This record gives sequence, C-alpha cells and structure tokens, in this order.
Amino acid sequence: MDTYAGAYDRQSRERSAASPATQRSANEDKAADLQREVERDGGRFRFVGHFSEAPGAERPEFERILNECRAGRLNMIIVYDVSRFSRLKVMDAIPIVSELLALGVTIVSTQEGVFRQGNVMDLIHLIMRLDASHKESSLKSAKILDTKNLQRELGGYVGGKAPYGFELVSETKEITRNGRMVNVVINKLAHSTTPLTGPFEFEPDVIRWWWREIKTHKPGSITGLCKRMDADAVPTRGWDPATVMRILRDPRIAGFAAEVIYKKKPDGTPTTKIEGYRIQRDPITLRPVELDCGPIIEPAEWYELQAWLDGRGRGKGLSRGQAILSAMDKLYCECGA
Amino acid sequence: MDTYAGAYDRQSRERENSSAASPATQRSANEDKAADLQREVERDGGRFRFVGHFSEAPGERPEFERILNECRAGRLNMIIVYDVSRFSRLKVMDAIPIVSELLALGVTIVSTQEGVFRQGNVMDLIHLIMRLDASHKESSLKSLQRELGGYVGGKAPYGFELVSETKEITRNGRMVNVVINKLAHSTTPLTGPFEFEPDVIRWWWREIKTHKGSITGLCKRMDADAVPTRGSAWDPATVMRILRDPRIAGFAAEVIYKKKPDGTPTTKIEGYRIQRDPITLRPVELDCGPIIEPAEWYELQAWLDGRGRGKGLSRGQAILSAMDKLYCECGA
Repeated sequence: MDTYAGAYDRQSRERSAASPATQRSANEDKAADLQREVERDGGRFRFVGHFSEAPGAERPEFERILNECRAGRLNMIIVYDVSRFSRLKVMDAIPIVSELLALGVTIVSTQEGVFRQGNVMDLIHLIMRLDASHKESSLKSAKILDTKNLQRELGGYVGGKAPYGFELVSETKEITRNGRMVNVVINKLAHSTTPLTGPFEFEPDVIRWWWREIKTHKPGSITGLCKRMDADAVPTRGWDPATVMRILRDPRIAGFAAEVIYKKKPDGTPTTKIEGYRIQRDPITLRPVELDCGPIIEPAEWYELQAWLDGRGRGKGLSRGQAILSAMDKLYCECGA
Repeated sequence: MDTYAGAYDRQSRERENSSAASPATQRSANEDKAADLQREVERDGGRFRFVGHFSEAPGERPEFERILNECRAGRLNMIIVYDVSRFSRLKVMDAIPIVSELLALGVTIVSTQEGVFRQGNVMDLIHLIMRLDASHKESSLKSLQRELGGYVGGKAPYGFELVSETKEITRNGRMVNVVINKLAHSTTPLTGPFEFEPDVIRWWWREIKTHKGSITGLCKRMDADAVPTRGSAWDPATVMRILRDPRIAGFAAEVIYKKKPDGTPTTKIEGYRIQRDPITLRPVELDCGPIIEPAEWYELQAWLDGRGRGKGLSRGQAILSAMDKLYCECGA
C-alpha cells in the first residue's frame, strides 16, 4: 500500500490548455490531496516532483518519467490532462496510457479523473471523445476568421476596456494560417497594476478587501462598503452598490474565463449594461477554462461569495447543502440556455 | 536477429467477426503464415522459430493468458492470429489495451487477414480496430431486453424494493407490453427499532450530521440496538457505500463495479454515476422520490469527503469538490 507519484507537464502544441506553471500548480495540489487521503487510509504516498519538458530525444523528461514507471520505481503519474501523453494527435496517447496501466500505474488527470488497469477502457473512450472534439474545433478554426474570432482563437481578450480588477497586456503570437507565417498581437487579462490613490495599492486589493469585510461580518453590507469607500477615498475608476455586486459576480476574479452577458433592448440590440456572466467551460468535462493570470479571489472563496450573494438575494442564508445544490442549479441553467 | 512465434486461435463468440473461420481454418492459415515468415527471415539471415498453437477450448481464457505471459516474460516475441479480433474479450475495441501492451514489449503481431503490426506502426492497428468498432456499431443499429428506464439487476439496493410496472410500447407500428421493475422505498418490516430501511438511512444522517458521531460508532450502535443487516455484522465500508448512493437522494444512477485487471467486473461496488439530462445536465429523478432530501445528501457527501481527507471542508471547498466530481462524471 505504497504510492510513488511523479507529475508530468509540457506546453501544448497550440492545437484549449494551460501553461506549464498552471499545470504544475494543479498537479502538486492534486498530489497533496491524494497524499492526505492515502495517509488517512493508513497507507503511504510519496510525491517525487515534476518532470517538466523544456519549451522547444524530442521528449527526454517524458521518457524519463515513463522509464521510472517501467522499472517499477513510480506507480502513479499525475498530469494536468490526459492529452499531455500525446505526441502529435491526442489519439496517439492510447498506446502509452495502455502500456502504463498494464504495468499497474495509476494515471491521475487533474481535469478528467483517475484511471487504472481496471478502467482502462474509460480512458480509451475519453481519448476518442477528445479526438472527436478537437476535430470539430479544427473545422471551425479552418474557416475564414474575422478580428474577434482570431483573437478568441489565440486566447485573446475580446473587448474594449479591461474590467475592474484587471488590465490588458499585449502579446505577440506567431501563427501559420494557410501556409503563411503571420504575427498577431493579442491582449491578455492581467491583474491590474495601476497605482490607486487611496488606502489600497491595486484594484485586486480592493476586491479582496470587499470579501474580507463581507465574510467576517455577521461594514459587511454592500451599501456600507460603498459609503466607507467614498469616505476613505477608494477611487472609482476615473460607488454604486449595483456596480460592486456586478464585479463580485464576475467569474474572472476567481480566475475563470467568462463571457459578459449584456442587457438587451426589446429590439434585441445589446446595451452597455451588464446583466451577468457565463463561465467559459471545456466542452467534454464542463470544467471552467482558467485565465493565465490566475485568481484574484481563490475559487473556493469565490463560490462561498456567490452563495452569500444568493442568500442576500433570496433574503435568507443557504445551508451548506443548499449552497452546493444552488451552485449546481446555476450550472444546469447555464447549460440549458 | 531472433524471432520466437506462437499462434493463437479461438472460436468466435457470437460477436461480429469471421465466424466461418473455425479454429481449424485459423490454425491452418496461422501455420502457413508462420512457414512463409520463416522462409523470409532466413533468406534475410535471421532466425525464426514457430513454437505452435495456443488454442482455446470452445467454451475464462487460459490459453490466451498463457501466450500473453510468454510474451511478457520475453520467451515469445511474435503472436500470429487469424485476425486482430481474436485479441478481444467482449467488443473488438477492448483489444486496444492488450495489443498496445504487447507492442510496447517489442512483440510483433501478425494478422493473417489484416497485416503486420509492431510498435513502429501501432497507430495503424489502433485505427483498424476502431474502424471495426464503428462497423459493428452500424451493423447493430440495423436489426432483446428492457433497458429503457427499468431496474436491470437481481436485488434492490439497501433502502429500496423492486415493484413491477408495465410499459406500453409501439415499435414500428406494433403494440408491445414490456414489464419492468422500478425502484420503490422499501416497505419490508424490519426487526429492531426502525420500521423500514429508509428510516435507518435517515437515522444515519441524523446521528452524523455536523450542525456546529462516527461511522464505526453507527455500526457498533446498530449491532447493539439490533438494527438488522439485510436478511452478519454491519461493516463501515457498507454504510459508506450506501451513503454514497445518489438514489437515496432520489437521483437515478448507474452502479460502477470494481473491475479485475482483465476488465471483467466483480460484484464489489466502486461507486455511482448520476444519470443526467443530456442538455441541462440535471439529474434524472426516480419516480419514488428521495429518502434523504438532495440538499442534505450533498451535505452528506461533503461530510464523507471530509472524513476521507481527514479534515472537514469549508463551505467553498465543499462546493468546489462537488463541482469537481461532476466534471469527472461529464467526461465519462
């Protein structure tokens, strides 16, 4: 009952996916969770660290971690997603995951779950769903792409001004489109570093403060926060309760990519007023897509915050069970809409 | 350069591949192929030995396991089969893992009907098997059972009983009646201090729930208070397996069993997959309704996770953990 685990990370070949840094962070958090469970259950668990391929043997770190598994020194590999095992197309991961599982290795995908020899066919069927997806993304990507669609394709922020808490930072992508090497400048969201006037340094600090005031109080009202902000000279992007709540509803503060939903006129033409947000999700797992800049408020805290706002909106706080059930209900509506 | 080759043959199961190919036909093609390969390897300076036929008795698969184990030990490095479908257990797709393992060991697979496969062209084999899978799936549609929202299984799970119901079906303009079993809350009168099995389940939550109490404690109390096991002591693992059951929250679910290395399922429950609407992802509700209300059930799952991790979850962590379980279910 001894688990020896390594993690493997590498950049995507472009053709969704996170940075090595994002992968390593999820991988080590997963390792810490697994360790607690195994130890609770009497066993032993050792995380030996990250096998990280250099951005550029084509895959010497991958070969190293696989050889440790073949020699029986590791019996678990953690990856951000099962696609990391692939070389050119996701389908070509099938032989190597089959070999690993037949050796008794457990594969843990942070995004997709746990796979062992017992459930190897679950992994095979997963990889094929990923293949069928991706093939569908390819067809869309093969089309003629306008400015916004190209920006979306490259992980770029479509929009005028960065939302509160954030700033826009430019980045140049080297793309090959129809056999032509082309450079495209995109904007990515970063945590705002604009120096503010009053008692908080940057916009993220103001946001974290709002949650600190609300959580710990049983200020601690949103109107109260606004009156305190005006008195303490917290600058207003040059305070309305509706604006504060609109920001607290923004999934991007939790590090989740999201579409802003605007209020539409009877005509159907959108106004400039924000109605709400739709979290951007992986098409197979439904897991939220993560912004490269990471969270302003950790996801766990953000979900607690949303439950708090819902309890205020309903005029009654939710039990822990009702909070879980309500979060599920919001997801089922996002899906049905 | 040395080749050690065995051949493997077995009758078709009723599954879809060359059935006309009797074992005798397979063996004859297999040994003719071996003779051809031998000539070629020897022309080319190498050495080749055919060790004979591994032939499964017309009926789990001891000769198959034998030839695989000889490959794993390095005593054979080639398997000759009439067709790649021989490697499969139930569906042709399930041949993928075993051929992948064999090729990663340096084995050459020679299919008399389909060609030669090694590690260097493993994807050719994978793509072939999938084309065969896609083809049987299309053959299946063309042409049985009552898997249409009826409980498929022997005994009702703890908390429940089986009640029969008639579904009125019209299939291609023909009226057919199909008798199914549906899950109902158990009404079997119990011995001890609780009336029915649902009462015992609700009691567990009452004893455990953290408002501001252990599973081993519940089991010791149950034995003392004479709470009957279905029918011989209460096992903590069993209590938790039941508390994990989404059906007790009124949600339809598939039971996931622990599989042998082979892939063949055991009778041991590994977990559950909530059945969901394909568009909204909302759980499909059992007609009989919840034993424990959904809100309480989700709280219970967070409580079990906190016990499993050895540390209680914050409210946020509980929400995030429940989401994480859903994201894994969705991909399956």
